[PDB]
Amino acid sequence: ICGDSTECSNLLLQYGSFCTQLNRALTGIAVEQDKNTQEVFAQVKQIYK
Amino acid sequence: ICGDSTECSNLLLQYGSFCTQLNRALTGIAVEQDKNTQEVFAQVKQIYKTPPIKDFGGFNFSQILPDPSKPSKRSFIEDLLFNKVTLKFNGLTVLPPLLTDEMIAQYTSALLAGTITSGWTFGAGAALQIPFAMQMAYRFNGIGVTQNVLYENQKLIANQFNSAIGKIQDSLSSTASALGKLQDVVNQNAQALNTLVKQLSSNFGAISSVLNDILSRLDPPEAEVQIDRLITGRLQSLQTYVTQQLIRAAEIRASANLAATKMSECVLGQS
Amino acid sequence: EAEVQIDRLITGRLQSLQTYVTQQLIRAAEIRASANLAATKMSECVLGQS
Amino acid sequence: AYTNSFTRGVYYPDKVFRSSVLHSTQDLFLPFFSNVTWFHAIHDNPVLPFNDGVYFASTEKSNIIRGWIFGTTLDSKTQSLLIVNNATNVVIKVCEFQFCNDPFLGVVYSSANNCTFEYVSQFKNLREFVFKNIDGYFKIYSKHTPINLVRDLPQGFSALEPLVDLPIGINITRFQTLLALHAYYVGYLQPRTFLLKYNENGTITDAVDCALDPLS
Amino acid sequence: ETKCTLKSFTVEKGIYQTSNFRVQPTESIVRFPNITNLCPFGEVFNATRFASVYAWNRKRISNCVADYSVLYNSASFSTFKCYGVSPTKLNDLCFTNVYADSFVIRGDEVRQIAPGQTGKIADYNYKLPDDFTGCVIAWNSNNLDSKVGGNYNYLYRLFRKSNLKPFERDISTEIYQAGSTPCNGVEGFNCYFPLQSYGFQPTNGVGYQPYRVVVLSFELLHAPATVCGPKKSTNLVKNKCVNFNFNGLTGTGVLTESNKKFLPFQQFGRDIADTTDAVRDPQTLEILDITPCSFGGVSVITPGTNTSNQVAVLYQGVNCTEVPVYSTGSNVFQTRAGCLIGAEHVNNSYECDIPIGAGICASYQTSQSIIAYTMSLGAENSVAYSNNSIAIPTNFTISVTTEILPVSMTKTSVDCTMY
Ligand SMILES: *[C@@H]1O[C@H](CO)[C@@H](O[C@@H]2O[C@H](CO)[C@@H](O[C@@H]3O[C@H](CO)[C@@H](O)[C@H](O)[C@@H]3O)[C@H](O)[C@H]2NC(C)=O)[C@H](O)[C@H]1NC(C)=O
Ligand SMILES: *[C@@H]1O[C@H](CO)[C@@H](O[C@@H]2O[C@H](CO)[C@@H](O)[C@H](O)[C@H]2NC(C)=O)[C@H](O)[C@H]1NC(C)=O
Ligand SMILES: *[C@@H]1O[C@H](CO)[C@@H](O[C@@H]2O[C@H](CO)[C@@H](O)[C@H](O)[C@H]2NC(C)=O)[C@H](O)[C@H]1NC(C)=O
Ligand SMILES: *[C@@H]1O[C@H](CO)[C@@H](O[C@@H]2O[C@H](CO)[C@@H](O)[C@H](O)[C@H]2NC(C)=O)[C@H](O)[C@H]1NC(C)=O
Ligand SMILES: *[C@@H]1O[C@H](CO)[C@@H](O[C@@H]2O[C@H](CO)[C@@H](O)[C@H](O)[C@H]2NC(C)=O)[C@H](O)[C@H]1NC(C)=O
Ligand SMILES: *[C@@H]1O[C@H](CO)[C@@H](O[C@@H]2O[C@H](CO)[C@@H](O)[C@H](O)[C@H]2NC(C)=O)[C@H](O)[C@H]1NC(C)=O
Ligand SMILES: *[C@@H]1O[C@H](CO)[C@@H](O[C@@H]2O[C@H](CO)[C@@H](O)[C@H](O)[C@H]2NC(C)=O)[C@H](O)[C@H]1NC(C)=O
Ligand SMILES: *[C@@H]1O[C@H](CO)[C@@H](O)[C@H](O)[C@H]1NC(C)=O
Ligand SMILES: *[C@@H]1O[C@H](CO)[C@@H](O)[C@H](O)[C@H]1NC(C)=O
Ligand SMILES: *[C@@H]1O[C@H](CO)[C@@H](O)[C@H](O)[C@H]1NC(C)=O
Ligand SMILES: *[C@@H]1O[C@H](CO)[C@@H](O)[C@H](O)[C@H]1NC(C)=O
Repeated sequence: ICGDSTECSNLLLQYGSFCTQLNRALTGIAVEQDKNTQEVFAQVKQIYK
Repeated sequence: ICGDSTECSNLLLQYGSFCTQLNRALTGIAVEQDKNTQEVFAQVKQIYKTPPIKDFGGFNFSQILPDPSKPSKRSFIEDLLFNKVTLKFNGLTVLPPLLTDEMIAQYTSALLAGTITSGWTFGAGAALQIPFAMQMAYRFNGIGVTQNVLYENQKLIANQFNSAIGKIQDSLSSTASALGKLQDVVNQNAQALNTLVKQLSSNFGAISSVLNDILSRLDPPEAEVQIDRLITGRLQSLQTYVTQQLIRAAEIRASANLAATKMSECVLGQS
Repeated sequence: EAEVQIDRLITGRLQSLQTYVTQQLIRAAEIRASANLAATKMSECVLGQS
Repeated sequence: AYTNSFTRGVYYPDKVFRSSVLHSTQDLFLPFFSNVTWFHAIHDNPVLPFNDGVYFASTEKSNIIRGWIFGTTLDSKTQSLLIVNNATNVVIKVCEFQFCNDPFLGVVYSSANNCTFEYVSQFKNLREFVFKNIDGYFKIYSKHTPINLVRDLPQGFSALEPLVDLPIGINITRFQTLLALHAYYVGYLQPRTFLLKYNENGTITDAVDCALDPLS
Repeated sequence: ETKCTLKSFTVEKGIYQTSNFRVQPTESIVRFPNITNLCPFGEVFNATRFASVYAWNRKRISNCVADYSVLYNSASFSTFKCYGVSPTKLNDLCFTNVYADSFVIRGDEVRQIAPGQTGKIADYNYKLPDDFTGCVIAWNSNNLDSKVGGNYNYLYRLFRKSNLKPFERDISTEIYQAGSTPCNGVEGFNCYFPLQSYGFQPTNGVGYQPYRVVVLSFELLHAPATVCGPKKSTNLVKNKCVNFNFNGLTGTGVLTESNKKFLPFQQFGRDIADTTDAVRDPQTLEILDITPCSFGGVSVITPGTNTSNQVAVLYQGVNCTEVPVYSTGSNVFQTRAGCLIGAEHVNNSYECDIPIGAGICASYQTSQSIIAYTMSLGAENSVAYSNNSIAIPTNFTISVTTEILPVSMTKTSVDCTMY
């Protein structure tokens, strides 16, 4: 929403701290996807042939 | 969003009836949590009591059964769990749960005494007494191993059981960080509320974040614009908080339903 | 000035509609979960024995 | 001569009591592990630029380092600040005084042209000071309690508290120390971010920089 | 109120949330720093001697508190005036620096001390610029200056009487070149003698009797202010919902004794989100603690319109020693989740009908009244477990139960341009 600027960056930090929870939610989603895949497939301890 | 100011209410009254929506959603989710706890724990229509004298064929249940010594009548593992995990300013109130802790403890004790003395017969009608060894024989027949095995190896199994329960008690007592999920839930709730109350002191592009001063230093023609900016910013933040709470409530509902299924199936019977 | 007035009205109505849509989505998701549970119950307890 | 400042120069930013809280502050401070221009002025008094407040340290247990001259022209054209010690009375004069080649003072005056304000107030001891001038307010901090973590070098952790504050409202960009007629460090401050851990009684006990290392 | 909030003419059994209450504030307390050193103003307006008009004394007053009320409300001065600001507000004004100009002039010349004025005093003696003037005060000096015998001791810078032509009756010019010599100027052979004298004879007449005039000018916006006026002081009250500014920072709450210990240089403590928690009062130099005034939503427990028309009122999370019919008269019951009025408390226990919180609930079910009791977790029995005893059923029953599940909801489509 700023695109490598200074005035926009100054105006952005005056609106509060929305971006913290935005980034937190996105990172939580990514971690959840990794957990989903690992828990679905990793169900054995050894490797058989 | 007003902080005891008349003209703030005068401006706010023209935005509609959103507050009814917010309060309705919050009351709905609170009632739903109450129903969740009720449906998870209320599974028995009596409260059984274990006999004063205990001889369970050699098994030792002293660390699990409730202790009359503790005034709360909570067992050893309950005390360890409660001591392990550790956790009203401007309109942010917290209501107490309907079911206090002692009632939950009584429910758990009744369930455990019923599943020791009667088996799974109290999950379909009236409790039917049965000696413990002749219940373990049925449970071994349930998995394909003939009952002849149990009666000839009773002492070894009793020692195995006691040693395993001692080891799990020691593991819970010493090793921490095994209770991550509840700690994460508590931390998420506290952090969300804390950031919501932190949001209060942002400028939002107005002149200042203190409303009384901004009124006392100006006149209506532009004080109207400044107050309108502050109001819309605060309302947006509140709406975002409510939506996040709704999502978290849905997730907790799914988890509680799974827990209720597990409690109903793996306790009152055999899976 | 008519443009300013319509701007205010439009932004207000847009916010209201967005809130309504979000609530509808949440309710639909919950109802879908309940429908899946009902389908499981019907398929398992009626066509066989539990 | 140069020296490395281990962890010196942390001060109470404001006048707000706190307890057992980790607080992040964004102000001007002396960065950790910085270069201090150690001087050995025994038998020089160079004039040094101010540049938005300075850290000062000294360890002399006698009456030699007494005054400080502040200004940007050091002439009668514009007012200048004189802050001298007298062992019984601290006199501060912001009036106009003309040029001086090398002052001799200790227990220089040119004139009192356009004089408009004057104020009066009250291992060795490690004198430490921080001088700031911002939005017309002149602030002097201090710490006169010495800590001997190591010898011959200023190591240790301590906090600084305000002593005076003056509404001079003057533009100063240059200063000069004082002696009489016959080993003080220097440091410059930068707009840094710090994380402070308050004690239970409300005293600073730990600080962490935010522009020094990935762990930070 | 329940019918209003629900917007219906009938209500069913249950608990409803109508509105909220908030304890109203009370008298206010205002405080400031303890005491400021008074400047010696009596050495200015009430000195034993003054200066001549051509050498009017100018002095600087700063870095203290100035009380203009005592000199303004006392009718001991002949002429009192102020420009730009009413005198009564000088006790609540702050300025950078104050300049006092004192002299003695005749009675008629007192009207010439104002911006834009003309005359011998204005052009040569006291040149007031055309700008706002702080305050001009004047008082008669016939009691101490002229009566004692000083009828000639004051000189005034009129002009040199050297280089003017007869333009009018009074030969008055602004060409005052000489006058630097302390002997009123030497024109070679005393050709011209400037700096004429005042004839302050007490019996000559009040028209030109000596009058002491002092003019106060204020320095604005050159630097942060150092002098202010006397501020209004009041006492304090405890254990009351009070609004205050308390030496600078506003706040509404209840005061209490505190246990925190401060370092000698703090002013007030906080916890988070700029919420003050402990403050110190400079007059008493004591630390007090702040607690927010109580509030909370109300609720009504009702058995339904059909059965009866009486309800119980529950206040949430308030110690209801002071809540103010259903305000003080009806019976009160303090729970862990607030306190309720209108319903009695019995020691028995039954099944639960209308949940309340903290393990209790209220209904009439086990006479035309609402009773609140502690819910019972169920029945009670003990099974006689013994190591050689079993129980085997002999008869059976078949029971049909019902379960209900929703599977769909209405499909709605909303246009965007139309709405
Ligand atoms: C701080 O530094 C600034 C330099 O940028 C100094 O400001 C300048 O001070 C001179 C003083 O003579 C000002 O000139 C005067 O301006 C007034 C208008 O207010 C005018 O009426 C006078 O005739 C004269 O020209 C000059 O405008 C001013 N410039 C700025 C940009 O402020 C200032 O003196 C320094 N601070 C101190 C305390 O000296
Ligand atoms: C069941 O296990 C508990 C483990 O705490 C036993 O309690 C201990 O028993 C030993 C010997 O009987 C005593 O020396 C300890 O002092 C007991 N613990 C405490 C805290 O007092 C209990 O005896 C076991 N029960 C049976 C029947 O074996
Ligand atoms: C905080 O200050 C107190 C006193 O100013 C320090 O001394 C403590 O005082 C309390 C109250 O009498 C005693 O109970 C403690 O035993 C005292 N402590 C010691 C070490 O003597 C105290 O040390 C300071 N620091 C803390 C963390 O409390
Ligand atoms: C500060 O204000 C107080 C209260 O008006 C003045 O009274 C003194 O208060 C202190 C406590 O803060 C007491 O220890 C003294 O005994 C009080 N003095 C008297 C004479 O009662 C106090 O004088 C004020 N301080 C100054 C410097 O004016
Ligand atoms: C509500 O506040 C009152 C105080 O007005 C509390 O009364 C307490 O009563 C006991 C019994 O004598 C005293 O020892 C306490 O000192 C009182 N409290 C105070 C703060 O003085 C009452 O307990 C409070 N209600 C609840 C539920 O806590
Ligand atoms: C089987 O025997 C047990 C123990 O004798 C019976 O339990 C008692 O039943 C009587 C009948 O009213 C009660 O008064 C006692 O309180 C029961 N004892 C306990 C410890 O609760 C049981 O009733 C017998 N079975 C049947 C079908 O009567
Ligand atoms: C099991 O219970 C049923 C009822 O629940 C008994 O059937 C009843 O028998 C009596 C006596 O013959 C009749 O008067 C009733 O009409 C019967 N009930 C019904 C619904 O038909 C049955 O007798 C019981 N079993 C035994 C072995 O006694
Ligand atoms: C400075 O100190 C000397 C002696 O200590 C004293 O006589 C003198 O008055 C002091 N100066 C001032 C301005 O007080
Ligand atoms: C000095 O103050 C007293 C006190 O009111 C007053 O009566 C008197 O007139 C003053 N002196 C002069 C010369 O005004
Ligand atoms: C009240 O309840 C009775 C019994 O169920 C019913 O007949 C009657 O219609 C009800 N009246 C109202 C107003 O609900
Ligand atoms: C609880 O029982 C005691 C014992 O008699 C009695 O005094 C008390 O009134 C009972 N509680 C209530 C609410 O009546």
